[PDB]
Amino acid sequence: VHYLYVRRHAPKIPTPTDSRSLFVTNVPVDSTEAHLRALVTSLVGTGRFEKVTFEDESKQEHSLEGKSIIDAAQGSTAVVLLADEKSVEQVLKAIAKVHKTKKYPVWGGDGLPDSKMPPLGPVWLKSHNRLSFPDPSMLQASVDAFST
Amino acid sequence: TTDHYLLRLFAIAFTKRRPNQIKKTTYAQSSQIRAIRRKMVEIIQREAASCTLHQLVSKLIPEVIGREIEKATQGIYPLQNVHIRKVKLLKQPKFDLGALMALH
Amino acid sequence: RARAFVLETEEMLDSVDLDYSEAFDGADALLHRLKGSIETIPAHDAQPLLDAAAKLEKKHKLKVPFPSPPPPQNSNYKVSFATPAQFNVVGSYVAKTMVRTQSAHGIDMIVVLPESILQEKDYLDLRYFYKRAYYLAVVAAHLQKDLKGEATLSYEYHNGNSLLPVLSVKPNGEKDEDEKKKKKGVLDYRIRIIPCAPESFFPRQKLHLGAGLVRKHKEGEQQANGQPATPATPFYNSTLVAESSYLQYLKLLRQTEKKCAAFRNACILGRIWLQQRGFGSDVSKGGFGYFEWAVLLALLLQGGPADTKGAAPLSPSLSSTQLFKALIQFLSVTNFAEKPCVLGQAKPDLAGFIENGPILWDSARQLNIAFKMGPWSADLLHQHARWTRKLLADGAVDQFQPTFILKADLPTHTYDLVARMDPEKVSEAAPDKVAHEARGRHWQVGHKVYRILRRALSDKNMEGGERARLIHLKVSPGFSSSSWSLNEKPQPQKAGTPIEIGVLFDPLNMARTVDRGPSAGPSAEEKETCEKFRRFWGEKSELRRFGGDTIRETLVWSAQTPFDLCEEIMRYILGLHLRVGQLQDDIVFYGRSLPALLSIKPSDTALFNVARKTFTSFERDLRDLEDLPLRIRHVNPICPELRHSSLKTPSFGPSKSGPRPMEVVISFEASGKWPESLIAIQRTKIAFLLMIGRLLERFKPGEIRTHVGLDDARYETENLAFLDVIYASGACFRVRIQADLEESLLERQTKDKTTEQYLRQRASTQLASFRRTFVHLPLHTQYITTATTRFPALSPTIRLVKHWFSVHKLSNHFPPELLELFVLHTFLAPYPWDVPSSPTTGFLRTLLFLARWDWRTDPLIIDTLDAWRKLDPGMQHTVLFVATAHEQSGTMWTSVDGHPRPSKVVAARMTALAKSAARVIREQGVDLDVRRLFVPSLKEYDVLLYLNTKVLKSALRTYITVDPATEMNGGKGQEIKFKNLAPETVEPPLPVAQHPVDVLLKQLSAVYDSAAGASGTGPLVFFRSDTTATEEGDKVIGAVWNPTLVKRKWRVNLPTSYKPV
Repeated sequence: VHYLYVRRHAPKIPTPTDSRSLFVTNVPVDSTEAHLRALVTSLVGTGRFEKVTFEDESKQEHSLEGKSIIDAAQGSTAVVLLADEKSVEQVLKAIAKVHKTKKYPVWGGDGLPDSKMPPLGPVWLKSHNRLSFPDPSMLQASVDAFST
Repeated sequence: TTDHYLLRLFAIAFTKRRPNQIKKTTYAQSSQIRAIRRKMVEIIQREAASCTLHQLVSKLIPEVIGREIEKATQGIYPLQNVHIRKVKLLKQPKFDLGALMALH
Repeated sequence: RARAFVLETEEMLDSVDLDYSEAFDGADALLHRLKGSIETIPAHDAQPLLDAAAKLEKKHKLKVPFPSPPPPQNSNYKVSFATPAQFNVVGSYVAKTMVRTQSAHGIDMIVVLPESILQEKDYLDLRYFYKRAYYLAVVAAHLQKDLKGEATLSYEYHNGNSLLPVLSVKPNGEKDEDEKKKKKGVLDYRIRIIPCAPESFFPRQKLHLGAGLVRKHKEGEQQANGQPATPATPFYNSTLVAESSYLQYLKLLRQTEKKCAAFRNACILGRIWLQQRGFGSDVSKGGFGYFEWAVLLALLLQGGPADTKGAAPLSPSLSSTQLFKALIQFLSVTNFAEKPCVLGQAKPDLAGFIENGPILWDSARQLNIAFKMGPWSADLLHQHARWTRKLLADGAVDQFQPTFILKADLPTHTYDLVARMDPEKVSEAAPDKVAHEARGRHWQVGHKVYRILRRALSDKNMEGGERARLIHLKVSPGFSSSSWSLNEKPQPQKAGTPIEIGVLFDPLNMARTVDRGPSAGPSAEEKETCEKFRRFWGEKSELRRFGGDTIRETLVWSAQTPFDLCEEIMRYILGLHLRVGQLQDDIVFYGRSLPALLSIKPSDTALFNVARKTFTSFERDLRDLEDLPLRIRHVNPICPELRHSSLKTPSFGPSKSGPRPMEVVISFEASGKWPESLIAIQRTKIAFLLMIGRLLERFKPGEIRTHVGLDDARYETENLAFLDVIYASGACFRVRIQADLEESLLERQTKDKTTEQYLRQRASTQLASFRRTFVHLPLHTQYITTATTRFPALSPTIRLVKHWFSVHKLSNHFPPELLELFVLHTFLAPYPWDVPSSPTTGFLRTLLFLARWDWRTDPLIIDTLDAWRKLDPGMQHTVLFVATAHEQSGTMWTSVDGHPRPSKVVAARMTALAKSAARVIREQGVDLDVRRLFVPSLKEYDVLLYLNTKVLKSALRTYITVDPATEMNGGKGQEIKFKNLAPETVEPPLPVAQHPVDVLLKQLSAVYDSAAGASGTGPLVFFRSDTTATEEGDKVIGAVWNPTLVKRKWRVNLPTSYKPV
């Protein structure tokens, strides 16, 4: 069973772009926005979800550090961005309910089973095609737009 | 050079005659001449002590060195043309047939 | 150097010194009592051979007739036993130059016989020697009679010499002050009783080398203008004369030890030298022992130069270091190791240098010291003295702990020869006749095989250049016993004579396919028809014309993978001229990853033609001639395919392979239009690379395919994009652009963001990562190519150690520059071994140096610190500290890759497996059980995941171009081809070809480690898991949790998969 550590980010929001947020440590493997919207939809009585920010993943298997931890030009923790104060308070109530369900009177088996996305051979070698031959169309367009 | 080849480079440079001038003699003062030769020695040494002999002759074929000498000396006195008139390899210390067949 | 050598020799003698209580009274008290006993031994009358037999048949004591024993039809004299005339001491006891030896030493007791007993003809026909045998028979018989059976006695030879039988006393127990003295093990472990001759009894002019002193044949032995018809017997003459002049040489040594102050410690250093060389005064190791070193010291003190000048660094007032280093130099060059075999000779006082005749001479005694000095051990001493002169001439590194080890006589190609010499008329192709029986002292077959291996392994160029496929040779009679019991007359043996062949090779001549001959004229020459050629070779000799416009009767060898032309010549020449006696050396190390080409396995051709020649034409010249906005300046491939260090040599085609994407750095000329931000810098780099690709894809070389792709090994920079280009020979290359402002831009990045306080080490890390992969690998490949040309076995040795790290799952955490710098240490600083001409030799020296390399106090600085060591006393960050004049801080290849290093990681696994492989090659030997040394153990791993991937049969090996897994038929031939492997889509199915374990393990190994760390087969540098997808391996992910995880408090900078308590 994978365990999620969920706190509110509200006591530390000075910046406008990060309001109505959940600060979540020990996020599951390959955790994306589709699995998080499936999470808040599997939650009963929960509204809508926008985007996972700060997803520069740092757990599933070995490393020195992440990928873009530093900004070279100039702690695997998720930042969950809700839609409204109603949506964030209802997902808070629902995840408090899920936290309390470890001693639920039916049994502790009512939790959601974390279904991972298995990294396939073709998508692994699509990352290889990203290593070797990206699309020259997008490469030329990006380099011209950054060179102009 | 890098391959322990000791070599002498003799470069020759003729003074530019500037367009829109009336004075017939384009003489440079001896201080300008010594400064220009100093810059020439600097440029040749800086672009001949960084590379190997194959890179040196790949530089010697299209005459990059005289071009860079003109480009860096035209500020002290313009030069009509800068050639490398002699290149003498004095001592070869090695017999590396590996590098020789690598060339060939 | 001088004061350091003096103080460390002082500490060595303080360690190896002796105790005066062990001397007096153990040795002196039992010397006094054995002296009294040999004085009370009573005399015996004149007896013939029949009376000697009738005396010694009923006794448990028996005589010792050396081959051959005298028959009563030849023995005309009669033998007796008088009182012992003289009792004296020879060896190093009375000189007191002995030191603490752990194994054994024996002080030589000398019983000089009287003079009236022998007749003036006794020097001929073995007469005096059999008289000496009967004398020692009576001496030791009455010795046991008076010793009543309390001590241990045994028969031995003096230094293995077959014609001098001696007695050896060994104490059986020990007490405080009694006659039992076991506990002292140097001067009291054994006492050697030896019968000897008086001074100047027999004619020393007859005891010259040039005469044969046994008379076997008499017809045809005359009318030959002097005496060349009688075969001269240098060994037996030298035995008679050395027995007769042992005492005068004790006097000579005594006077030289009196004259020179540091003479004793000079012999001390030389005895340490010979014991570490393995050399000694024994006849089975060249005879260069303690007495030979001391007499060389004596003659070199009393002269040695050509004009009889007293040699300059050997005045008798000098020190031990000067005397030892001067004997090193004079044994290294002048007339003392191999010149006294080929070119030069020595003479006694006043000593001089004379350039003719092989002798180490003493004219006052008519004696050759070098009678046990064969040419093989002689040239062995020559290379050891020359190399050690080079060392003791060097003035940089401390060099006392390097004392030589005998790889030249015990290499990996130590050939076991099991041959039986019975009966000799059928079981040997060479006849053992009475002339050779006189001449050679039972090392006759050893001498014959020495000469046959030399003349089988000798080459000869047309221009007078004498090179051979060997440099040094050694024939060892394995399991030779020097001691036999009292009850048997010779040394009995029934297991035969196993011969160990040990060779130090010429590396540039070890693989030359032609075996050259002489120039064949209109008539065949004496050398053409001699025992070096046509008659010695038989069917193998054939006329071959070379490109040098000269015909020659040569021989041609065929290039094969798992063995050598040395193996072929050795098996053929031994099975031909000695006998059918079997040869075996089956050490399997050439059976590594075998490429796919024509005439497998290729020489240095798949490294030149496949990468280097294809990159010259067409890549280098096209990208040099092509026109740009900014002209090209510099193109440097950094690759192991340049510097001869890829695990698999590159063949045509294999985009599937690890080392095939070939990294090339490219520098432009100086310009300022490049911007001041990393993103604008690297995208303008991609723009220049884009116009490069545009010209290459427009030009007539448009069949060459090109593409641009990102990079991930340099962290936190999402804009490194290189030009991966595929030539029509399938030759794939990575093209990157380097300017001058990137090192300073990363300097800026290391300088800024000081307020956060926790980014400086990763900023230094990315800075020195750029430093390793943009200029230091260019200089690295330049220097390592220039060294790999002069060092030929460095290429298979780096192949071997990379394959060992690949089967032990280590070369992902360890970069290849360290591997090549380790083999570069063991080839370019090879002390105290030789430069390995053999790949298995280089590999075993790598494994031994890593089993002994205590990484705490000793860093590895090679010839191609006190701050990092005080900053890390526990070495959690770096295990190996390898420096060069190339890179001086020792940090460009360990700290920047940043290996996790407690006592339970990959690096500790490296050193522990090194100790394990060394221990098992010690206690099991060299056999087919090296599959232990090349199969991982997979012990001490927490979680092990067994990975096999979605591939068909024969994959990936036939497309990495390697051929294990015989399910692919025809691996010996060119059944596989790659012009169909050049794909139609650079999109899938071209990236389909890659194997999941590599980049699964890579992105794996780029997300966690703050919890755990694994080893596997994937990101092993320049390595795909092909040969480890066989019986030689698996795919594994073996992960161990970090020692900083047992339990911890909750905190946001945790990262780990954790559960609450």
